Amino acid sequence: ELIGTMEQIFMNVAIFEDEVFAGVTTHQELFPHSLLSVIANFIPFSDHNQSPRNMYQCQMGKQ
Amino acid sequence: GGLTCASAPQGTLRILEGPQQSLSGSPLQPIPASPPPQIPPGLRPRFCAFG
Repeated sequence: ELIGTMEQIFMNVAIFEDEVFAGVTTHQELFPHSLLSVIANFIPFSDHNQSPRNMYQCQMGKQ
Repeated sequence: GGLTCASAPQGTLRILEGPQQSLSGSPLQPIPASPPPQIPPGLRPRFCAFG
């Protein structure tokens, strides 16, 4: 399915499987890194760096 | 010979067309979960010391 910004507030969307439940979890996300941008998906292991550093990497990959 | 108001209706029927729910199967993903990165079998050292 395709959901919108206002339609997403009234529905449960698991990220990983085994997070899906029976009554809860109406939907599920395609990939776990769907939340991140195209450039933020080019940073390696962004999960183990602090966040203000992934914001500087995004701005430094464009210079 | 004209039209006059008749007795008030005693009830109302509202019709709509509706289909039903299937069983909950919840088939989340073709190849599901985040499959883990892993070791290539055997591998072997690709480097040796001198001497």
